[PDB]
Amino acid sequence: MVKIRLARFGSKHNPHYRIVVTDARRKRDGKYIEKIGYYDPRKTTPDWLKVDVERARYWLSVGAQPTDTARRLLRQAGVFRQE
Amino acid sequence: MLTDPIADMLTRIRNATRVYKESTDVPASRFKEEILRILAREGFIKGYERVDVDGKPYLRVYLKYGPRRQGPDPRPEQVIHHIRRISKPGRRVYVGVKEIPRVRRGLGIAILSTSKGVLTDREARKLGVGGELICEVW
Amino acid sequence: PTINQLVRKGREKVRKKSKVPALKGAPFRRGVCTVVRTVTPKKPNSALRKVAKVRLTSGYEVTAYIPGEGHNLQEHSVVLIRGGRVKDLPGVRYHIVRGVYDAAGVKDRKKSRSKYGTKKPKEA
Amino acid sequence: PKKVLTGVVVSDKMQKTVTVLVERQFPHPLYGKVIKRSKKYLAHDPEEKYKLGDVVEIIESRPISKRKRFRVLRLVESGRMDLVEKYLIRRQNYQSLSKRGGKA
Amino acid sequence: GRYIGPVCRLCRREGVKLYLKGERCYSPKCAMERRPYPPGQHGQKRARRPSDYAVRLREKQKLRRIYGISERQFRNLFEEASKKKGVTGSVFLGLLESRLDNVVYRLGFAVSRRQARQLVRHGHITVNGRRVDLPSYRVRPGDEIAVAEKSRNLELIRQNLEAMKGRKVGPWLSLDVEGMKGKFLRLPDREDLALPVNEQLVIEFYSR
Amino acid sequence: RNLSALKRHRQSLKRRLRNKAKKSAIKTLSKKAIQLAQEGKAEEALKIMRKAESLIDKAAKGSTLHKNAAARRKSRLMRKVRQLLEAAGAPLIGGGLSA
RNA sequence: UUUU
RNA sequence: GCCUGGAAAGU
RNA sequence: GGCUAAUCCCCCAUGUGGACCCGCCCCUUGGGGUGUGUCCAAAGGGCUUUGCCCGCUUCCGGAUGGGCCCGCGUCCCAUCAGCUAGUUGGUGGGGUAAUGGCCCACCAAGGCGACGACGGGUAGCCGGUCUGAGAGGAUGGCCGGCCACAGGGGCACUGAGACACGGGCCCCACUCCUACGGGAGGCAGCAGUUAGGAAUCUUCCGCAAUGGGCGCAAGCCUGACGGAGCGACGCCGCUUGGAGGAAGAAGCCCUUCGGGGUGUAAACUCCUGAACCCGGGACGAAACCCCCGACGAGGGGACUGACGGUACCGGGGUAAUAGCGCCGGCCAACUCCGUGCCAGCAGCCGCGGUAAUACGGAGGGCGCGAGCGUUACCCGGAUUCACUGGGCGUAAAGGGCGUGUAGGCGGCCUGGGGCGUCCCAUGUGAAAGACCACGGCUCAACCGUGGGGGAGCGUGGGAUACGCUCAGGCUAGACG
Ligand SMILES: [Mg+2]
Ligand SMILES: [Mg+2]
Ligand SMILES: [Mg+2]
Ligand SMILES: [Mg+2]
Ligand SMILES: [Mg+2]
Ligand SMILES: [Mg+2]
Ligand SMILES: [Mg+2]
Ligand SMILES: [Mg+2]
Ligand SMILES: [Mg+2]
Ligand SMILES: [Mg+2]
Ligand SMILES: [Mg+2]
Ligand SMILES: [Mg+2]
Ligand SMILES: [Mg+2]
Ligand SMILES: [Mg+2]
Ligand SMILES: [Mg+2]
Ligand SMILES: [Mg+2]
Ligand SMILES: [Mg+2]
Ligand SMILES: [Mg+2]
Ligand SMILES: [Mg+2]
Ligand SMILES: [Mg+2]
Ligand SMILES: [Mg+2]
Ligand SMILES: [Mg+2]
Ligand SMILES: [Mg+2]
Ligand SMILES: [Mg+2]
Ligand SMILES: [Mg+2]
Ligand SMILES: [Mg+2]
Ligand SMILES: [Mg+2]
Ligand SMILES: [Mg+2]
Ligand SMILES: [Mg+2]
Ligand SMILES: [Mg+2]
Ligand SMILES: [Mg+2]
Ligand SMILES: [Mg+2]
Ligand SMILES: [Mg+2]
Ligand SMILES: [Mg+2]
Ligand SMILES: [Mg+2]
Ligand SMILES: [Mg+2]
Ligand SMILES: [Mg+2]
Ligand SMILES: [Mg+2]
Ligand SMILES: [Mg+2]
Ligand SMILES: [Mg+2]
Ligand SMILES: [Mg+2]
Ligand SMILES: [Mg+2]
Ligand SMILES: [Mg+2]
Ligand SMILES: [Mg+2]
Ligand SMILES: [Mg+2]
Ligand SMILES: [Zn+2]
Repeated sequence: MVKIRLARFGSKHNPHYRIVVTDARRKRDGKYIEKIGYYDPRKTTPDWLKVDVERARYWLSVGAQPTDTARRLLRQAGVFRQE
Repeated sequence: MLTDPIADMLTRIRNATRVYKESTDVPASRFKEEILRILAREGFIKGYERVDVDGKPYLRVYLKYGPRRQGPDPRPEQVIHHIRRISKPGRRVYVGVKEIPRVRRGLGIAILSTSKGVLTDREARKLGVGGELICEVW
Repeated sequence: PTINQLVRKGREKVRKKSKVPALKGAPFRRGVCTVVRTVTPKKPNSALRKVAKVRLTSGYEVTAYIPGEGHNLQEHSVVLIRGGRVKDLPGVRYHIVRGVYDAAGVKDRKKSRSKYGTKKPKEA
Repeated sequence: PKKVLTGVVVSDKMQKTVTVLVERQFPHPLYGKVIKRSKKYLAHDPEEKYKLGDVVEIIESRPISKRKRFRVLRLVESGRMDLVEKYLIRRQNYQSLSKRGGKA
Repeated sequence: GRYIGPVCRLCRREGVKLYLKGERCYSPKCAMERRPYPPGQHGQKRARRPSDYAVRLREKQKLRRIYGISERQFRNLFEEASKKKGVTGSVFLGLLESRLDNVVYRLGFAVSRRQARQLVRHGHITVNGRRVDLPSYRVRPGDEIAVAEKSRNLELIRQNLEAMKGRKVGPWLSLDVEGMKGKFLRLPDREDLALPVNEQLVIEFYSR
Repeated sequence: RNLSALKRHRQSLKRRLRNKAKKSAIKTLSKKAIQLAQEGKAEEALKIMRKAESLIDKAAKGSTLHKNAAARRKSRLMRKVRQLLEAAGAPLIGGGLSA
């Protein structure tokens, strides 16, 4: 079961994730299928959350469940909003 | 047997020029001619023409030099200084346009034979098609 | 050589021979002693230098040289090898580390101190 | 896509198979000179169709046996020993160059 | 701790003037003023023709010995310059000048570089507002370098910044003596400085 | 010690047995199916070839024979049966075969 | 014989 | 110890 | 031995469908469709119980992961030259998810090797990493990919998947219990111990965050991980104070006994004020959940931090670590005394036997600085294995000479093919790293964001000068 989750990339006391599509069984920071965003827990910059959707929507269009945190951020970018 | 004519021709030239000869024959061969053609164009030689000796076809090649210098050794400067063969039999050398060389930071030439024909480097670079290097000359 | 030949045999590389088989290649090797003989210099030198035979931890029995004015090296003391040739005494390729184990560094040494292992003298 | 090679049929003894010598050719990685070099592939010929010394196309294929992963696509040129000969002789050069020496 | 010690002496060892004490190194006492012979016993004795290397080394020191920096820091800056575009030798200087600690001196909020350096590790300075206690900080072009709205009212500062009234300042720089403000305009281009040094040797020195 | 999920082993053997069972059954039949054709008993041979078939697919259902394994078994069997059944005979009850 |  | 520049030998 | 429940096992049914044999059609290795025959399904549980949820069964497909196969590439020795019987191929068979001497019976007598087989040595491979002008050389540690191993060897069961690190069985070596019969074990998981060594850390905190397993969820587990701790082991930032201050204290040193040196250095005056104290005090954490809307979209609310009373903010506030190497030339920095081929130095050339800038000490000087030196190892310099980029008359180096096998090399002209060679397009070349720009931590080291490049390799199309091949022709090479 492929997933859409977050991967650690910052430093000590410094995080930075990648909203990435991988196969559950991989290491967290191991090899993934496709990066599809990044999240900055501390909004250190005027930009802490890009995502893209045409893509997210793709993997969602096929398996790839997302971590709850994944979804959270992943949604904040209206991956689901269809008003 | 004549291992490699081209090498041979460039040599014949390399030689005669040093003794300051006027002409200098060489066994005729289309390609050889094609080479000379450039030399002429690039202004390294007073040109050349087809001839006959013993009854076989040669290429009188009219050499070019500088003017008498002053003081010791009034021998003219060689219009053609350097001039060596690069791709010899058993060690063919091929370059793709992106690899063609800067013969003498500009002042020299390099003769490539290409699928478009024999031609100077910049010429090649122009038509954008490398091939076989034939002889750094300058 | 012709290219063809170069293609056939190529170029022999070069195995660089060591000069300090303290083995394990390690920086230093621990040993113990045997002799504490004196040695005559060669070439145009004359004197008597503090040498030592050593049964190493690497199962070796190499001869190490003792530096500095005077020593305290017993005949059953644990010394420390650090390798260093010695022009005058052919055969002695390793030095001792005056300052560890039973090396008890040189005494009353002001200048080059870290070499000869001696704690800094106080100025009361 | 499925690889394809060309070469002569240096061996025929094996039933339903053929040794196909395939000469490759290229520039030396470091010294330049284009060194020629080769390899022998055992093609699978089901109708003992092809004979000795015929150039053929060799096609990459699902396994027929250990030491046998190719089928004979088709016949390129028919008959022409020499090539075989050069091959047979080299096998001969080997002669006794070990205790006494090869032969000439 | 960059150097720290007999300074108006290095002036002597370099046989020229570097002005390490800011003031005083201006009056009849920078020693170079009568006693230009380097330190030590063998100072007055006749000099021996120097080695190409000798020179190289002396020059690098002179210049690096001015800004009072570590061979370490110094080196990394040059190595950084090497890696960049433009007449490397120059650029080096640029970086060198952008060292805030320098700038605070360039704007004379302090007598010399040393003293300047201290007014920084002590927070008396600022850039765009926020405080900064890193001499090594590299002022970009367009940053404002003032004084602590609190620390402003200091003797040392008033004293110095006051004596800066109607004083001409570097062309790549400018200031407002009024509110202790200031400003970094452009990277002083080679010509702008008058450093008693052939930096084109500092280049040579780092090769061999 | 005691890593409470030894239960898996425990379970393991319990299964091993249920499996071994199903197969042995398939084999003994399969073999049987042959001797009948082999000899010539057509209607009879078919009848068993049939059971065999079933027994197999059956096994295929659980984590036993599973897959094409089931399939092979079948073909390999329906193969020879039809074959040795060739020396006279003719589908007397055309059990599982067709023509 | 040795050594500068 | 003597001599040699100083040694080894010799005394 | 006996009793018993189930989503545990079994039989009969329904057969969308699907499996298998024979025939047929399209395709073309075992792909797709079709007809008769035969064969094969299922599980139930939950509540807001009469419809919703978790779940089961059969088939087609998506996605992710993987097996198998092939071209090319991958160290040293030829003081290793012949190797091979399941060995090479065939037919039938077994076996697997699947091809295959993978394994078997039978038939054939092959298969590989100097382009280096076979044997010996050594070794996880790669992205990369160090070095280098580049070509290269060296290396494969942290991080990421693949491989292999789990005391040594062998084996298989169960499973979608294993021949399975914390599962099983046997043989072995060793440790412990032992009523001597027979048993229990396996840190190359975290930490810790002991040994070996020149040398390598805490029996730490927590699940809060990220990720994972199971569960509807609540939640549980999680030595993965997130943090702290010990080690200047490395990199980066910072302090040991700033301004003044005699034509110049003293002490030590040198002296042409006038003086010269350490030295603006100190003492001392004034300023700032690391440490250290007091107050406040963080992001990282908003989801799962719950309520509103239908458990969707959207909205609302609540809970929850190990690091931490830490970072950071304001206040007060003390002049408060400096050491190590070298000073004959190479190599930047010189004078006195001690000592006399001694004691000793030493990277190389070399210094010391009575004036030593080379030994040891002091003064002074150079270098670098919480570091500095030493040993070891790698690239460099070294065009000193030379492809770029070397040589062989006398320096090391032409084989004692020939004949000729393989191989390398191959004159002039025309045409064909297009292997080499060159050009265009496209695919590939993961991330990290590297390089440029910008951004986040006060700077930096560190990190983030975006960009550009890239050899080689595959596919499609093109060019034909040179090389190759085929075909014709020539006579200047060669031969007669
Ligand atoms: Mg001597
Ligand atoms: Mg010394
Ligand atoms: Mg269980
Ligand atoms: Mg003599
Ligand atoms: Mg002597
Ligand atoms: Mg004497
Ligand atoms: Mg019972
Ligand atoms: Mg069931
Ligand atoms: Mg049924
Ligand atoms: Mg190994
Ligand atoms: Mg080089
Ligand atoms: Mg094992
Ligand atoms: Mg399972
Ligand atoms: Mg199974
Ligand atoms: Mg395994
Ligand atoms: Mg274990
Ligand atoms: Mg452990
Ligand atoms: Mg020990
Ligand atoms: Mg979790
Ligand atoms: Mg950790
Ligand atoms: Mg002062
Ligand atoms: Mg928050
Ligand atoms: Mg929770
Ligand atoms: Mg919501
Ligand atoms: Mg010097
Ligand atoms: Mg003396
Ligand atoms: Mg020295
Ligand atoms: Mg000394
Ligand atoms: Mg530091
Ligand atoms: Mg080299
Ligand atoms: Mg060498
Ligand atoms: Mg060469
Ligand atoms: Mg040479
Ligand atoms: Mg010789
Ligand atoms: Mg000869
Ligand atoms: Mg000879
Ligand atoms: Mg030709
Ligand atoms: Mg040829
Ligand atoms: Mg082509
Ligand atoms: Mg490409
Ligand atoms: Mg990359
Ligand atoms: Mg990047
Ligand atoms: Mg910034
Ligand atoms: Mg054509
Ligand atoms: Mg012809
Ligand atoms: Zn001064």
